[PDB]
Amino acid sequence: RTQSYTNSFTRGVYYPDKVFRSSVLHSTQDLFLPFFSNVTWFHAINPALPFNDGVYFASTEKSNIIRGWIFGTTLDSKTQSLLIVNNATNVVIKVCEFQNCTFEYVSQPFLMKNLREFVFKNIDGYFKIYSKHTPINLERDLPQGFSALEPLVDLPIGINITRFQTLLAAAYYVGYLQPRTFLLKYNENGTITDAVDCALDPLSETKC
Amino acid sequence: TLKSFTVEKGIYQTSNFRVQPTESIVRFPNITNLCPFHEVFNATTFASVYAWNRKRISNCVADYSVIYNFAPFFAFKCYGVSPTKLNDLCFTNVYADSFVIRGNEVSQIAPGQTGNIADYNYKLPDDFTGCVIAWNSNKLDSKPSGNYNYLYRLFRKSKLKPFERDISTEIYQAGNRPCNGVAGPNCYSPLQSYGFRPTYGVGHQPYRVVVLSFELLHAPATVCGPKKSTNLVKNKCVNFNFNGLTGTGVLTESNKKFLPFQQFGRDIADTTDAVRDPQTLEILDITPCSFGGVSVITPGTNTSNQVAVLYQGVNCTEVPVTGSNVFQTRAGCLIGAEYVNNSYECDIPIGAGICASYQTQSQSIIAYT
Amino acid sequence: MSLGAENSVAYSNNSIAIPTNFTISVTTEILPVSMTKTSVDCTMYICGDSTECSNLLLQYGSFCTQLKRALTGIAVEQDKNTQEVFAQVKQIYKTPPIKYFGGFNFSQILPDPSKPSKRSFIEDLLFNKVTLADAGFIKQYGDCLGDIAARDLICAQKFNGLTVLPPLLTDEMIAQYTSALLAGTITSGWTFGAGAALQIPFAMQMAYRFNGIGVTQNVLYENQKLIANQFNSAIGKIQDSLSSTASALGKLQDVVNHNAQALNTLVKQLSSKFGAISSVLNDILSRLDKVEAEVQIDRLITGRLQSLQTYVTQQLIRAAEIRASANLAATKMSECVLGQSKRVDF
Amino acid sequence: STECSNLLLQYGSFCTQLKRALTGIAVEQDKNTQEVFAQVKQIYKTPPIK
Amino acid sequence: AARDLICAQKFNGLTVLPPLLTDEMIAQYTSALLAGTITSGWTFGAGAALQIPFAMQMAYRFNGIGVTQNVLYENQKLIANQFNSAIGKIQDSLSSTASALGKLQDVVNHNAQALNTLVKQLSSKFGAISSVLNDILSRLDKVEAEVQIDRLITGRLQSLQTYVTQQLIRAAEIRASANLAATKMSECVLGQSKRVDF
Ligand SMILES: *[C@@H]1O[C@H](CO)[C@@H](O[C@@H]2O[C@H](CO)[C@@H](O)[C@H](O)[C@H]2NC(C)=O)[C@H](O)[C@H]1NC(C)=O
Ligand SMILES: *[C@@H]1O[C@H](CO)[C@@H](O[C@@H]2O[C@H](CO)[C@@H](O)[C@H](O)[C@H]2NC(C)=O)[C@H](O)[C@H]1NC(C)=O
Ligand SMILES: *[C@@H]1O[C@H](CO)[C@@H](O)[C@H](O)[C@H]1NC(C)=O
Ligand SMILES: *[C@@H]1O[C@H](CO)[C@@H](O)[C@H](O)[C@H]1NC(C)=O
Ligand SMILES: *[C@@H]1O[C@H](CO)[C@@H](O)[C@H](O)[C@H]1NC(C)=O
Ligand SMILES: *[C@@H]1O[C@H](CO)[C@@H](O)[C@H](O)[C@H]1NC(C)=O
Ligand SMILES: *[C@@H]1O[C@H](CO)[C@@H](O)[C@H](O)[C@H]1NC(C)=O
Ligand SMILES: *[C@@H]1O[C@H](CO)[C@@H](O)[C@H](O)[C@H]1NC(C)=O
Ligand SMILES: *[C@@H]1O[C@H](CO)[C@@H](O)[C@H](O)[C@H]1NC(C)=O
Repeated sequence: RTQSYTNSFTRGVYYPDKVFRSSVLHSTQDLFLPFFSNVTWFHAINPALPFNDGVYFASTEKSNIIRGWIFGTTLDSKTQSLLIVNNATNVVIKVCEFQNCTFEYVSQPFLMKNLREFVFKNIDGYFKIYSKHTPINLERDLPQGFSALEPLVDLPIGINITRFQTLLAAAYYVGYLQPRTFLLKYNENGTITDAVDCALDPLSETKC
Repeated sequence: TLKSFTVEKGIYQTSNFRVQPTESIVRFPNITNLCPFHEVFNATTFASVYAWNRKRISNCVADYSVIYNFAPFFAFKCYGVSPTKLNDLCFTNVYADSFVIRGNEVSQIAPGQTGNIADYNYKLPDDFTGCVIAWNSNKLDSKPSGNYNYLYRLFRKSKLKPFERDISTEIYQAGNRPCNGVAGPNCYSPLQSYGFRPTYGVGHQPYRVVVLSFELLHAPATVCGPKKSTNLVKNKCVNFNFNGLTGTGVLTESNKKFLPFQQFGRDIADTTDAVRDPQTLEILDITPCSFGGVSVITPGTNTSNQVAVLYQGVNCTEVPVTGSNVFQTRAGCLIGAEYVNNSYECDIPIGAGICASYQTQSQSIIAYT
Repeated sequence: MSLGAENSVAYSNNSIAIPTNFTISVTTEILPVSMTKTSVDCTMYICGDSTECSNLLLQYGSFCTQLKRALTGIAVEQDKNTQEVFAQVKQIYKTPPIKYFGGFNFSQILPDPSKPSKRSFIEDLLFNKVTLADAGFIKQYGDCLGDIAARDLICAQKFNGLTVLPPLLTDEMIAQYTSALLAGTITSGWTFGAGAALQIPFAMQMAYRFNGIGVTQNVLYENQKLIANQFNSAIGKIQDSLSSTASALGKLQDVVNHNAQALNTLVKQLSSKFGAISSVLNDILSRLDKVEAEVQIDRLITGRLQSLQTYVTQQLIRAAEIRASANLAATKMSECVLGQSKRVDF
Repeated sequence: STECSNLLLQYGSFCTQLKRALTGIAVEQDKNTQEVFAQVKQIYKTPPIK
Repeated sequence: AARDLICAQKFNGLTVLPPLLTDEMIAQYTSALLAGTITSGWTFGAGAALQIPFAMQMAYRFNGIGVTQNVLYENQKLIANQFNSAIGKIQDSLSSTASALGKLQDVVNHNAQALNTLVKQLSSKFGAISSVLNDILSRLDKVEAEVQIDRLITGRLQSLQTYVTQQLIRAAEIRASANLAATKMSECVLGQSKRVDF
C-alpha cells in the first residue's frame, strides 16, 4: 500500500442537526474537518489505521472494492470488536459484537466518477454515519465547492474504538476530524452553500 | 392602569388584545405495541455491575404509571424530567440498564461523580437525562454462607467513558514485574466478588438498580405514551400538541423544502416555525394568533365620559378580540371617532398625520388631519 | 499620520495681502433629528401566552410600568424634536409662478408638482440614498400573515412583542415645512422670521447680505452674472457629489443601524438558557412539575428582565444624544436660515 | 476556568454589546480630540523675526 | 515586591488603549493655530491666510469692539506693556496656584477610581462560599460548584454592567464639554466674538 499526501480543499461539511433553517447564518461547534487539511491518499495494489474522534472517507472506485470496515482496539479477540462488513448484492449493515454477542443490527440504506463522502463519528457511545454522493469531473485531487453531507444511521454501540481498517487496485482518501467551530450559511431552500472555519486564519476569525 | 380616579385629556396605551383559542388538537403516531417493562422488572437474577445488560426499547405505548406495582421502591429518582409527567410527552428511544450493587454505592449512580462504581463499573454522562430506580434485595440475592455470584471491577488503568462496559479480565499491573497471567506480589485480579450476607447492616445490603435513559425528540418519535389522537384542523387559532410539543397558533400549508431527515423548523429566537405531522407525512406552518396594542383616547373626566379606541398595527376587518364608526388609519385604526374633511390644530396626536379632538357643534370626538 | 501641508506666511511689519477676486461655495451639513420610536410588551416578550409565567412575573413589582413609561417618554420626545426643528414658520408661504431671481436658479431645490409627493431633486436623492427600512409600518401582522417562505426579521420582531410606532409628522408635511421656509427665505429675506414677510428683489437681498459680511453692494452689482454662474455651478457640484458618493449620510445610516441592531439583539436574547435546562417555556412546563418548573421559569424571567433593562438604558442614552443633536439642528435652522450669522465656522 | 467559561456561554450576548459600547466610547474620545484640535487645514510657522 | 494597582488591573483583564494623537501632534496643531492667529488675523479661518501687521490687526479689533483706532495708535507702548504684564501675571499664577486644573484632575481621578472599584469588586463572595473560583472547583462537586459559580457570575456581570453604564454617562458629559470647547476654538481663536461673557 503506497501512501501519498494531498490537500482537502474545503470539502466535507454536514448538517449538524435534523432541524430546518432558511437564510440564517448559524454557528456550530462539532466534530468537523478543518479547511485545507492534510488529507492522506492511499493506493492499494497494510497496518491498522488509527482512529481519532471520527474519520472522513472518500473514494472513486465505482466497482466496489471498498466493501466494509472493521473497528476496535485489537484485531480479532481479547477486547471488544466491531464488524460492519457489507457486500454489493443487498446493502446490509450487519453489526456483530461477538467479541458473547451483545449487539446485532441490520438495516438497508448504506450505499445508494462518483465521490462517496462518508463521515464516521463516535461520541458518548453513539456511532453516527454521514453519507453523500457527488458527481465529479477531472477526478484527480479533490473538487472545489461545497456539498453537504446528510445523516444516515445511528447506533448505540457503547465501546472504545481506537483502530479501524477498511475492507478491500483501490484508491481512497482518509481525513481526520477535530472538534471545531464552523459558521454555516443556510440558503433560502435550507441548503448549506458556504462555511467559514473559525480557527483557520485571522480573516476568518474576524468573520466569525 | 393609571391608578387614579381622574384621567386628564390625552392618549394612553392600556393593554394588549389577543384572540383566544377555540379548540385543542393532539397529534400522536399510531402505535399499538406494548413494550415489556414487566420482563425488565421481573427477573430471576440481574447481571453484575461490570457486565450490566442494556435493553433498547422502541415502538411502544409506554405506560409509566403502572411501574410502582412491579417493584417495592421509594423514590423514582429522575434527573432531567418529572416522575409524574412521563405520560404526556414522549421520546425517541428508551434504554434500560439493570445491575446489582451494594448500599454504600447507590449514591454513586448520578451524573458527574467520582468513586469506584462511577469510575470503573458504570459511568453516567454529565448531560444525563432519565431516571434511576433502586430497591433492596436482601431477601433475593443474599445467602447465609455468602453469595459470591456478584462481582465488580476495582482496578483499571483509566476511568470509564460514559455508557460503556469493560468485561475483559486481565491481571492488573500494579508494579514493575510482569504478571504473565499469574497473581501474586503486585499482580492482583481486577474482579473482586461481593460477600453478601443477610446479617449485615443496612448499608452493606445488596440493592438492585435499574436506570432508564431517555433520548429527546430530535429523531422521528418511535415510543410514545397513551394519549389519544385528534383529527387535524387548519386556519384557526388552536392549541396544538405535536409529539409532546405544546403550543398555541394557527396552522397552514408550508411550501418549505424540508429534507426527509428533518422533523422541525426553527426561527431566529428559537421558536418552532414549522412542524411535520406524525400520522401523515405533511409539513405545517405555525403562526401566532392575532394580537396588538390598544390605546384609549379621551378628554378630561371633568369634560365627558366618551372615549375612542385605537387598535395599533392591525388591519381592521379583524376587530373582535359609539361602535358604528370605524376609520382606517396608518397606526392601526380608530373606533368611536368620526372622520371629517376639515383641518385644525393637533389636540391629541394619534399617528401619521391624524389627530383627534373633542368638538361641540352634539359634542363628539372627531379625527382629522 | 500627516497633520497637513507645511506653510510659512511671509510676515513683515509693512506688508499686507488683499484679495482681488472671490468664490461662492455651497457646502452640505447633515444633522440627525429624530430616531425610531419603539414600544415593548413585557408579557408577550418574556412569557408569550403563559399563565404560570404571568403569575411568576406579577411578584416582581413595577419594573415594566416604568420601562413602558420611559419608552413612552422617548417616543413623545422624538415628535417634540421633529416639531421643534421644523415647525418654526407661522404661515405656509408659496413661491410665485414666475421663476426669475436675478439669474439665480432655484428650480432644482424647490418642489415640483409632477411627483405625487412634493419633494425636490436633492430631497429625492437624500430620501433614496438612505436605506431606511419599512420598519413594520403598514400593517406588519397583515404582511406577516401571508404564506411566504422568506420569513422577515420584522416578522419575528413583531411576533415577540416589539412594535415600531409611526411618527406624527409625515414626510409630505416635513417637505411642506421645507418648501414654506424656502419660499419665505427666497421671497422675503430675513423679514419673515421677525414678523410679517416683506418682499424684496433677490439681487437687492444679496446686496444686503454682501453689506452684512462687509463688502460694498457695487461689487455685487458689477459681478451679478458671475456670482449667479458660480452659485449655479456650486449647486450642480452638490448634485453630482450626492449622485456619486453614497458615504455622506453615515449619520442617518448609523441612526437606522443602531435601532436595527438593538432590536435584533433583543430578539436574539430569547434563545439563551440563562442557567435553566431549556430556552423554551412550554418545553419546561411540559417536562417538569410545579415547583421545579417555577424555579426554571424564575431564572428565565430574571434573564429576560435583565436584557430588557439593558435595552431601555441604552435607548435612554441614545435618546439624550439625539435630543442634543436636534437642539443643535434647531439652533442652526433659526440662525442660518432665518437670518445671517457672524459666528465663525457656524 | 473552562467550567466557568461553559456556564458563561449560556448567558447570551451581554459581553459582545459591552465590548461594542466600550469600543464606541474609545472611538468617540478620539473623534472629540480630532474635532476640537484639528480645525486648521495647513500647518503654519512663525517667521524668525520676533 | 511592590505590586501597583495597574499590575492588578492588567492581570484581571482591564487594559487601557493609547490615544491616536500624541502630545507632539497636539502641540503642533496648537502651534499652527497660534502662528495663524498671530501672523494672519482671522482670514485663515475664512480661506487662505493673508498677512497683516499686528498693530493694524489690533486696530481692526478695536474698531470691531467699538473704539476708534487712534486710541490704539496713540497708546501702543502702554497696551503692549499691559499685555506683557498680564502674560507674566498668568504665568506666575500658574507657577504658584495649583488648584486651577481641578477639572482635568477630576477627569484623571474618575477613571482611576472606577478601575480601582472594579478590581476591588472581585474579592466579594456574592452569597457563595468563597470568592476564589479555584477554591470552589477544588472543594465542591459538579452541581453545587455550578451553583456557586452561577452566583459569582451573576454578581460580577452586574458589576461590569454598572461600570459600563457609568462610563457611558461620563462619555456623554465629556462629549458635551468637547463640543463646547470646539465651539470656543472656532469662535474665539479664529475670529472675534460679540457674545457677552463668551
Ligand atoms: C474671478 O473668478 C472668475 C471665476 O473663477 C473669473 O471668471 C472667469 O473668467 C475667464 C476669463 O475672463 C473665463 O474664461 C471663465 O469662463 C470665467 N469663469 C466663470 C465661472 O465665469 C473672473 O474672470 C475672475 N475675475 C478676475 C478679475 O480675475
Ligand atoms: C436651471 O436648472 C435646471 C435644472 O438643472 C436646468 O434644466 C436643465 O437644462 C439642461 C440644458 O438645457 C438640460 O440638459 C437638463 O436636462 C435640464 N434639467 C432639468 C431638470 O430640466 C435649466 O437649464 C437651468 N436654467 C434656466 C431655467 O435658465
Ligand atoms: C502534509 O504533511 C507532509 C508531511 O511531510 C508535507 O510534506 C505536506 O506538504 C503536507 N501537505 C500540505 C501542507 O498540503
Ligand atoms: C480504550 O482502551 C484503551 C486501552 O489500551 C484505553 O487506553 C482507552 O482509554 C480506551 N478508550 C477510551 C475512549 O477511554
Ligand atoms: C430553491 O429551489 C427552487 C426550486 O426547487 C429553485 O427555483 C430556487 O432557485 C432555489 N433557491 C436557491 C437555489 O437559492
Ligand atoms: C398510521 O396511519 C397512516 C396514515 O393513516 C397509515 O399509512 C399507517 O399504515 C398507519 N399505521 C398503522 C400501524 O396502522
Ligand atoms: C414476575 O413475573 C413473572 C413472569 O412470568 C411471574 O411468573 C412472577 O410471578 C412475577 N413475580 C411476582 C412476585 O409476582
Ligand atoms: C388592509 O388595509 C388596507 C387599507 O385599508 C386595505 O386596502 C386592505 O384591503 C386590507 N387588507 C385586508 C382587508 O385583507
Ligand atoms: C520692522 O521690520 C524690519 C525687518 O524685519 C526690522 O528691521 C525693523 O526693526 C522692524 N521695525 C521695528 C519698529 O521693530
